[PDB]
This record gives sequence, structure tokens and C-alpha cells, in this order.
Amino acid sequence: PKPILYYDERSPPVRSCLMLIKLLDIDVELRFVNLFKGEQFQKDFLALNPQHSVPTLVHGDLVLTDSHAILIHLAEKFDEGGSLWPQEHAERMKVLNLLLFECSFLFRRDSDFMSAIVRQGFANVDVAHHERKLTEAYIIMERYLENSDFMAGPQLTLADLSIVTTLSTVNLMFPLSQFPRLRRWFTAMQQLDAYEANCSGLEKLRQTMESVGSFQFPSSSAVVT
Amino acid sequence: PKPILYYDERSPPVRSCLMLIKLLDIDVELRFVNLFKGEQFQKDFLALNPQHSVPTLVHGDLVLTDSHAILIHLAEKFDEGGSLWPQEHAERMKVLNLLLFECSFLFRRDSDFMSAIVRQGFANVDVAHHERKLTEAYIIMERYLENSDFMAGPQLTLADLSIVTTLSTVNLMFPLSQFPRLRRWFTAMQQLDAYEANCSGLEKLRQTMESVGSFQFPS
Ligand SMILES: N[C@@H](CCC(=O)N[C@@H](CS[C@H]1C(=O)c2sccc2N(Cc2ccc(F)cc2)S1(=O)=O)C(=O)NCC(=O)O)C(=O)O
Ligand SMILES: N[C@@H](CCC(=O)N[C@@H](CS[C@H]1C(=O)c2sccc2N(Cc2ccc(F)cc2)S1(=O)=O)C(=O)NCC(=O)O)C(=O)O
Repeated sequence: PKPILYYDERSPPVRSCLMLIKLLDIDVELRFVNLFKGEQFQKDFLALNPQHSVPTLVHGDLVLTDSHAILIHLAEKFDEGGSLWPQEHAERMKVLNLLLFECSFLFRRDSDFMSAIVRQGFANVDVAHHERKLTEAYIIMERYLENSDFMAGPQLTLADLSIVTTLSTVNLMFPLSQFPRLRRWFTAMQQLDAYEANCSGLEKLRQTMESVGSFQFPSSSAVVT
Repeated sequence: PKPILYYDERSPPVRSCLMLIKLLDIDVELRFVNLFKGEQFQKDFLALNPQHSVPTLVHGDLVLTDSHAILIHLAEKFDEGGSLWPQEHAERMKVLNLLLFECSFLFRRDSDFMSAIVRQGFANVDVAHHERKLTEAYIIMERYLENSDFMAGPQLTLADLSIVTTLSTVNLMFPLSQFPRLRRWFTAMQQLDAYEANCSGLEKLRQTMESVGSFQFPS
């Protein structure tokens, strides 16, 4: 049976899976779970994923509840022997290490910021606090890109797919003017045909966040090429 | 070159790596980075790990900056053919999924709570809020244990090592009496020879958090 992806394209980790699905031309059934309406708490989805989170993948008997596991699973089954999830051990561990950076550091801090907007309203958020936290993530990614051309090495990997969706979401708010390597990398990612799968959900996220938070992202921040 | 582990054993993700090292009898060189003194911001360590986090593993030219990658790396290098990191794809994906649950959900919420204590002081923390968030993690793990003796199946895996160190840290504040599968599992984990690697740092974390937070854990 072909994979089933429970999704809300506003979510960066969902969009990372959408990019991989487009990149590898995987046939996947899409099942929308509207996070704005709380559909992740629907009884059947909750029993499927007690974390009530998207993306969730059902592929046969396998149920994955984290984008980073979904990316690895889909790469092993549809990019077998390929370079997105590289064959050599050290290269693969480097990709895994950056996937975990996305979970542990980048997405955690972006989610922290957007959760404060939803709960308090943008005018009541300590924006300077979150600017510091997320600029710190910019600094770290700039350092990674000072030593390699893509995030995890000389070529595109799963790490770039995971990170670029959250980047583009952070960059709705915070400009990349002071980060030339990260701007060059982001521009290169935007030229990829697979990046088309990030565009619609990023814009839907912008619309929803501006509505719920009663604010506007500064239009000048987002890198657009 | 033998692996080098930069560590502060107060940290649950550090303790998971220490448990695996004891389980597999891995010869490592330990290097203490005192987080209480801010030594993770020392110039050479930031150069090595710009996330200024422990655990950090240096193994030859490979530098790993996340406990979950370190667990997988060490299992693949030192436990080929073991059950901790299963060879079968579906089983391996299940372990990976639970390792990411630990990063994304359990440790995130435990770190949220302990960071509130450090920044605000225990007397000013919304304990009820964090009790709800962490009890939600208990509920999820209790469901994970419905069909299996361990988190990822019938056998001990890397997922149990990652989860149990954070468990025991959450359990310093919130008891497990309402979660029979989870309490059974934790008692069984505590009986492992390798669980001794968790003991020292858990107590050091209790002592340090109680001083920095100016409080005492109920346990
Ligand atoms: N490691 C896991 C992470 C999976 C996960 O957490 N998925 C959630 C959606 S991602 C998300 C988020 O956390 C927050 S907090 C505030 C705003 C947002 N997001 C924007 C958003 C706003 C409004 C809206 F209607 C939709 C989205 S977000 O960036 O999308 C998730 O499913 N949350 C549901 C829940 O109940 O927790 C991994 O897969 O990698
Ligand atoms: N996914 C990564 C996570 C790696 C990581 O974040 N490691 C940190 C130590 S774990 C840690 C923690 O996050 C917090 S927040 C508040 C309290 C604590 N900890 C307790 C503590 C208190 C006082 C003290 F002196 C030491 C510890 S904690 O549980 O130890 C880390 O290195 N932080 C340093 C930094 O600058 O960020 C993975 O590896 O899995």
C-alpha cells in the first residue's frame, strides 16, 4: 500500500516531507488535518498519534509521528542507495546530526516564538527575546555553512529539506541581511523544483499567523528570488 | 582514536549516552564541561559545537552534537548485530520515531519546566501548567507501553535509554503512581546494571536544581 500523509501544509515539518515527496516523485495519499480547527484532537487521529501532531505517516503497518523519521523512512524506501540519506556512515551521521539540530534547536525556538504570538497576541510578545533566540540559530547555521556548501556536506541532503522549511518560516519575521552564507544557501534552495512544495504552506502560515496574532510580518524580511 | 565524550552528567541526554557506554563496554575519554560555570561557552568548545551543548562526541573527524545521533552512532559502531538498534527496517524506524519523541516532546517539556525554575525561581513557576504538560507525556508513554514491555517493542532499545534518563528527571517532581505500565517499566529499567550510570548525575541534578531554584523536590 502507498504511504498516507496526515498533514497541515502550514507546518514547516510537514512542508519538509512535501518537498521530499515532490523531489522523489513519491505517490502518497494526502489527508488534511486542520490544526486551526483542532482536528488533530479528533478521536481516531489521537488514537493513531497520541502526540496529536502533523506530519504523521502511515505506510502499511508502520506509523511514524515525526517528520525526521518520515524523511529517513521515505529516503530509504524511495531514494535507496541515493545521496539524500548518504551511504557512508560518517556522511549519514552528519545528516542525522543536523536533522536533530532542527528538532532540538531551530524548530523548537521557532515554535516557541509562534506559540507566544498565538497565546498572547503579537503586541504582547517579548519579540526582542525571540529575536535573540532565533538570531542565535541563524548564527549557528551560518557557521555550518562556512565549513560546507550545504548544511550537512557538499550536496543536498535530508538535512537541507528539514531546515529550509523552518528557515523560511523564521525569515517571515527576522531578516537574513547579516548572514551571507545562509542567504546564498537559501537562494540556492529556492531554485530547486522541490521548493515549490514549500511555497503554498508558507503563505498559508503567514496569513493564519497574521490573523491570529493581529499583526503583520515585515514584508522586507523574507528572502524572495 | 577512541571516542571523546564532552559531558555534564546532570544532563539527561548525557546520561543516556553514559548508559549506552556502560551497556556496550565502550572505551571512551570523558571530558567534563561544567554547565553551571558556563564552560560550554569556552572558545574552543563553541568552535567545536556552536550549539554549546552536551553531550558532544568527537570520534576521529566526526563531531556529533546530539545525544540521539550519538546513541545511534555508538550502537552502529560498537553493537553491530545487537537488539538496541534493530537491523530490520520497521523495527529501526520505530526506535527512531521514539528517539525523536524524546527530543520533540518529552525532553522539550522537561527542559521547559527546568528552565522556568532556573530563570524565574521555583516559587514563581506555574507548576500546575508544567504538571499538565509533563503528565501529558506520561499519558502518551503509558499508551506506548500498551502492547510491549519496552518503549519500542518487546526488547530494550536505544529509545528506552534516551527516555529513561529524562523520565527519572521528570520523576524528581512528578510521581508515576497513576501510570502502572510506566511505573513497571521504570522499575525494570532501574534494575539494569547499566542504570547505575544514571544515578550520580540524577542526584547531582537534584542538588544543583534545588540550590539554583531555591527549593526542594517533593521526592
Ligand atoms: N518534531 C515533530 C514536530 C511535529 C509538530 O510539533 N507539529 C505541530 C505543527 S508545527 C507548528 C507549531 O508547533 C506551532 S506553535 C505556534 C504556531 C505553530 N505553527 C504554525 C501554525 C499556526 C496556526 C495553524 F492553524 C497551523 C499552524 S506550526 O509551525 O505549524 C502540530 O502538529 N501541533 C498540533 C498539536 O496539537 O500539538 C516533527 O514532526 O518533526
Ligand atoms: N537535543 C540535544 C539536547 C542537548 C542539550 O540541550 N543539552 C543541555 C543540557 S540538558 C539540560 C537543559 O536543557 C536544562 S534547561 C534548565 C535546566 C537544565 N538542565 C539542568 C541543569 C541545571 C543546572 C546546571 F548547572 C546544569 C544542568 S539540563 O537537564 O542539564 C546543554 O548542554 N545546555 C547548555 C546550553 O548552553 O545550551 C541532545 O543532545 O539530545
